[PDB]
Parts: sequence; structure tokens; C-alpha cells
Amino acid sequence: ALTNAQILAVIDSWEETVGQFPVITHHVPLGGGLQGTLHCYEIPLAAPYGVGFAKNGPTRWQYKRTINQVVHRWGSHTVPFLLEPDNINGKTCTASHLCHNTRCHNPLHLCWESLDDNKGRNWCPGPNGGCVHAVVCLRQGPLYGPGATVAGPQQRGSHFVV
Amino acid sequence: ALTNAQILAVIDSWEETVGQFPVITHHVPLGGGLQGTLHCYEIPLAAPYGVGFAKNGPTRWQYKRTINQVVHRWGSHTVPFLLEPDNINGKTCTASHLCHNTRCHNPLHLCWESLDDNKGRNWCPGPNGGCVHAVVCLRQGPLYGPGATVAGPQQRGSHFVV
DNA sequence: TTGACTCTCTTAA
DNA sequence: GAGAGTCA
DNA sequence: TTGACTCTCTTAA
DNA sequence: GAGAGTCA
Ligand SMILES: [Mg+2]
Ligand SMILES: [Mg+2]
Ligand SMILES: [Zn+2]
Ligand SMILES: [Zn+2]
Ligand SMILES: [Zn+2]
Ligand SMILES: [Zn+2]
Repeated sequence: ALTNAQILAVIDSWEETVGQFPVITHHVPLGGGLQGTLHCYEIPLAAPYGVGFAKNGPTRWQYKRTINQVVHRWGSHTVPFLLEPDNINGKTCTASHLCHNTRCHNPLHLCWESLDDNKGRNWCPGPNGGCVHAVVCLRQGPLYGPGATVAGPQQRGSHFVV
Repeated sequence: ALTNAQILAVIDSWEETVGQFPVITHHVPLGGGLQGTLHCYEIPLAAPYGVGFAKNGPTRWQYKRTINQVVHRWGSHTVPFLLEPDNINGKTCTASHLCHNTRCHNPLHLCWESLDDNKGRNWCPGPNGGCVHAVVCLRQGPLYGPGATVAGPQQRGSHFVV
């Protein structure tokens, strides 16, 4: 809600609840042929999810608290960042999973960045393969690699140059 | 419906029309601190665009030809790839700009690949900065770089480990 | 047969 | 990646 | 007050 | 990144 104290109370109650979610170990590519280990705190697959949590989409949840007799509600991964600017360079800030695991609510696996920065981590070579993200990736992006391009650049005639 | 010869004729008429688009020289980052040059064949900003071309969205166009009294229409960048498979790994193939310039219709700046592969080129370090795309990028992706993350991973208490 | 508009849709963050 | 409404 | 559902929306390829 | 309709 409005005051700084109330926002801190929201963050603390969220952390305490998420801190009781099952801790699931995931071994992940780091880039550079190296592997690491992440510990994701995973929201349950089905209700009940935890105090204050409800599922609004297949992989979307919201956190809800009653403050000053009014219901306040946030996207479930946005709560750690409630004291941060909600935009950057005129772009909305989004919760962004460094572990690329939407059920995870570990705030040590989340950052707060534009949707473009968020998306781009999907292709990052990873912290041991050349990640240049200022807020460093925890793993190589799941979509990193050569791709599966069906056809490359080509012309039939002689009208074009690169 | 349309024979291989008729499809080749469509591709040829498309190339002949696009080849007359204004050719714009762009200096571009290649990665590795190097600069290169791309020559984009840019569809006009407003009608008329060229024989067979019409705008269906702010940065969307279609190519239309009528053959044996039947109207055929294609996305304007898909025409070079009409003799190629249209899906791969269960994913639809998309026209993908290697120059990241949607108005460009130079077929030497296009490839044909999944939407994920397409998107990922936005963050590629480029052909001189570590591109691993099997069909190599022509330039560093426009969104490559350290990003502008507002807040990184953090917790207030001690409930979490990474 | 053609141009210049109109509309809505897909994907996965 | 989001916000908000309907019920119990 | 809290839980468990429902719906549609944003972005930029 | 897409497909399709209307009108003259
Ligand atoms: Mg993400
Ligand atoms: Mg693209
Ligand atoms: Zn995680
Ligand atoms: Zn990274
Ligand atoms: Zn181009
Ligand atoms: Zn590349």
C-alpha cells in the first residue's frame, strides 16, 4: 500500500510465505561447458499455493493483501521490487527470471528490467560463456545456440547486394 | 494449385519490383568493435509502394498477384521462401530480418526460421563478436549489450539461498 | 486484376 | 511479461 | 478477509 | 512476426 512501512511489510510477508515453498534443485548450463546449480522456490502446481497467492493464468500468479481494509494486489513476482521505479527509459519494468523457471519465486533469481532485457536473457551465452548483462545471468539462456534456420539469404536474379 | 514454375514467376516478379526500391546504405555494428555496411532495399513510407505491394499494418505489407483469375497474397517478406518448407521442429517459419530493418525487402537480408530464432537475433553479439547462428548474422543485434536493469536479485531477510 | 485501405491474429516473455 | 472481476 | 477461480491485456518480433 | 475483407 501507500506507506514505506506498509510496502516493507508486504515484501516481508511475501518472502516468509515464498520461503516455505518447496526448494527444487536445478542443474543448469552456465556457458563455457560449465554447469551450475540453482535452488528455485517453486509455487505449488495447484491450490492451495500459499497465504496471499492465487493463480490467474497457467503460469501467472498474483499476491494479495488487505491493507487499510482495502485489497491490494500485485503480480506475484513483482513484490520484491515494490520500492523500485516502475519504468525505465519510458519502458515498463518487469519481473525477470534469471532461472527461466516461472513457478520459481526466489527473489535471488529475479531482477527488474524492461521486457526487452528480460526476453534477451533467453539467448544469453551465460555467466561462463560471455554474458555481458550488467546484472549478470545465472545461467545460459535456454534458447542459446545455432538455431534451426530453414533457408538463408538468397536471390534468384542479380538485383541485390548485401 | 500454383505450379513450381508459377511460384518461380512470383518470386521473380517480386525481385524485379523490390530491386527498384530505394537502396539505402547503412553503417552497422558487426561486433568486436568493427563497423560494416548493409544495403537495404526499403519499401516506401506511403503509397504507392510498388507493383503488387500494399500495407496491412504500420510495419506490415503484403504482396498480391492474380493468376488464372485467382487472387494470391503473401506476407511481403515471405515471397523469397515460397519454395522452402514452411515449418521446422513443429514451429512455423517466419521471415527474419538479418538487417533488423522491417521496411527492407532485400532477400539477401532475410532468412526463414522459427519466431524464437528470429527474435533471438535481436541480442546477438554479431558476426565479428561471437555469433553462433548457423545462418550467420549480418550485424550485431540492436539490443545487444549490458542492458538497463533497474534492480537485481535481492532479499530483505535470510529465507533464500541462490 | 489492381491499389489502398480496413480488420484481426500468433508467440512467448 | 501484466491488470482486474466473480463468487464463496 | 482470504481463497480459488474467471476474463482480457502488453510488447515487439 | 501473420491472414483475410471491401470497394471501385
Ligand atoms: Mg524472462
Ligand atoms: Mg527479426
Ligand atoms: Zn529459480
Ligand atoms: Zn546474460
Ligand atoms: Zn536490409
Ligand atoms: Zn547471430
